[PDB]
Amino acid sequence: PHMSVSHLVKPMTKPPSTKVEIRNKSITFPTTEPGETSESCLELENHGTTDVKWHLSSLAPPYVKGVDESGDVFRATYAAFRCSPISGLLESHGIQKVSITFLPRGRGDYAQFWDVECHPLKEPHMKHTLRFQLSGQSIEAE
Ligand SMILES: [Cl-]
Repeated sequence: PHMSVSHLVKPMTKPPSTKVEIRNKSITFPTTEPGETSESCLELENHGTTDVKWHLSSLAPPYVKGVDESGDVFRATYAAFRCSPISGLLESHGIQKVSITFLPRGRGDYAQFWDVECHPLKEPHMKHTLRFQLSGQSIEAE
């Protein structure tokens, strides 16, 4: 019987280029009328000491269920969600609000995956990715 002298291997460390945070990876808009808009926001926060270049992009078009009685999920042919701004430079210790709108065109339950891509301005190779998801349903008022 003896004390262990072993350790878990640790081949990688998270560098300072990963110090950019979003607080919620999911927003669910309230139930929104077709053709009306609903509004929410997320924030990017740069906890590092460098200026960070960032850009948001959707990973695929919105996917929508409950459009008809088929039991199929469809892809929307339009941008049901919009983010503003979609790119920028975020200074050290800065917080950027991203305003997000949901503008359905018809009954359905909508969602979409997005990511934020960022890196320190001076080190474009030191990339960091943040996933978020958007969702909301559209029901007509009776
Ligand atoms: Cl997807």
